[PDB]
Amino acid sequence: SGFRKMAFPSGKVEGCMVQVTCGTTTLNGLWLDDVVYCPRHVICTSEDMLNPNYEDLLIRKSNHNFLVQAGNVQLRVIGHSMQNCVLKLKVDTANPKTPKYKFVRIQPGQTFSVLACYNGSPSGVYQCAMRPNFTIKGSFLNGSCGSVGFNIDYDCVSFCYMHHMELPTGVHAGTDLEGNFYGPFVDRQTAQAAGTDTTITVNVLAWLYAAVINGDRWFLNRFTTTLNDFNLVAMKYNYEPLTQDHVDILGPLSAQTGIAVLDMCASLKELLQNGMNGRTILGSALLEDEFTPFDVVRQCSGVT
Amino acid sequence: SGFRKMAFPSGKVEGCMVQVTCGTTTLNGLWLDDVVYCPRHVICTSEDMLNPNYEDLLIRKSNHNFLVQAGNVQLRVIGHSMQNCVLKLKVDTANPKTPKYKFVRIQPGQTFSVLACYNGSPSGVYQCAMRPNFTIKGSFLNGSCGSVGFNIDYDCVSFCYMHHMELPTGVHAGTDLEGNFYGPFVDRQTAQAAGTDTTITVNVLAWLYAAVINGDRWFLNRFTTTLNDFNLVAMKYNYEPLTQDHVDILGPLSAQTGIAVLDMCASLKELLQNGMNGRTILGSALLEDEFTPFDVVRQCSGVT
Repeated sequence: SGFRKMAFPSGKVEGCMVQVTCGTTTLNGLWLDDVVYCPRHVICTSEDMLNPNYEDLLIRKSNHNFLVQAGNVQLRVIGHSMQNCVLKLKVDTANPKTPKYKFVRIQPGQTFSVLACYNGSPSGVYQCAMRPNFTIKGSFLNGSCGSVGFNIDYDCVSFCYMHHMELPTGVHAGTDLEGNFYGPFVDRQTAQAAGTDTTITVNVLAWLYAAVINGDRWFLNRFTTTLNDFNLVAMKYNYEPLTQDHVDILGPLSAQTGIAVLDMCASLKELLQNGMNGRTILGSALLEDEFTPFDVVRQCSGVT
Repeated sequence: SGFRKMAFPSGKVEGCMVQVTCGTTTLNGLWLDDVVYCPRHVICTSEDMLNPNYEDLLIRKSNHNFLVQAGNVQLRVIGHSMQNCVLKLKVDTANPKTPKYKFVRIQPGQTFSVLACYNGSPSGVYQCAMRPNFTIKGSFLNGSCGSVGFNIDYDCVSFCYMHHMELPTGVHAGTDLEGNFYGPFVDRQTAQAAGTDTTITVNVLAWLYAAVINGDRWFLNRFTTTLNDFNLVAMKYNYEPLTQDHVDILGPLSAQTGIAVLDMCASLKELLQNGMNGRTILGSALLEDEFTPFDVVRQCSGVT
């Protein structure tokens, strides 16, 4: 029993973190096989970030300008290239701690763990979600760029995020491991505003199923709804429209608890319309949306 | 910017997790040097847990009855002993992945990370706190016993908790690594009820300082209070009495933000008396108490 915001064990990713310095800028790199991946803005000064021409700035850099250090040991850079917004630094040594891995580009609504690092050293791990506006709400200070987001399936790490910037509103933006930003964000210090931070409806429903499994059931009611009626309420409250695909994804949780998906939607509709009246669900006073249906099944069954 | 519930990187602890089986019971063990630590209730059946005589049950066990497996490799047990509620299984091989470590017994109010495991395999990591009633609010299913709680200071892991049981109310109880339970709990399936789950006042204040540092300041007001006046309100709301020691511990956060501790107490007093009026602080709709002042400084400064 119990339900917590859980991150994946970070060991496999800790073994991949290195420090990358170019000139006066130091950030984190990810060392997989004989390649180190890092944000291309490691080649920028704070001044360059205002309007950087990355191809032009990169012409002034040679392999020996990229200082890569794994713990106390220096890595030899034998090649460098820019792929979208990431630099790939080829080193002469394969990381002996390279886990089985994949690079995946996640969809909004999906969760992942972040290993926040500074100077190539891990500081902490936390679980977050790709928001529908393509930002993440992380905890990143100066020096955290290059920290990565990932999911694990038994022994394979799927890297999905690399941290690049903080918007003036305190939210975070980054790329996948191919260097493509999530959403419309760019690696330039400009007016970049985030869109509506809508609530991930399917994740809130999954978390309500987790609450029922773990004993919190006060919000269950005598009502039902339809997908279209629920979506009229979802629109009003800036929740993502629920689709038949979301209903199908919630099938296993519905089967386990015996609560039909649309009945849980009616519970959620009442919670949106009436609030929680000073009560809590799984220790929260708001509707939590950063647990996917897969996260709920995984945590409730103890997948290793 | 940003403030998240962050756990320590779990790699150093992942390298210590093993599976321990005795008869039909399988749980987790912690392998440090040539000793494996695990809950003594690994020697019990579900029936034995009702009224176990551990010394008597242990007489029927020999070294070869304790099956210890680290990944796919079996460990040879050359001795066993019971220390309070933990068993220490001496093995013939020192764990090559033994980090620098200490065993510490934490005080209520202190936080730690838990690496939840099943069959000696890590499933997830999350941050929690020793509650004032000596329970923890974790996420533990059957098979999670022997999962540990820890803190890290640079390269030294301080182990503080080992999971042993779940009370009928869904909260968790366990021991330090010397086998002494936190609080009055016992390793017997009996009516064990938890006391009042009071709120850790000093941690709520530290989290309000984190909120100010990270931009959330709507709750700051024109008022001040005294330790005695604040404590009249703390008593009414089941909050721990604030002491001069707590005020002194908050000194660095007070110096950083320029907000006197007693002024923050007056903000907290207003929040307790009037609620949050549908507003949030650091993405929470309730007053968070599982970040210590040290956690706030650590996260806000990026300690690795």
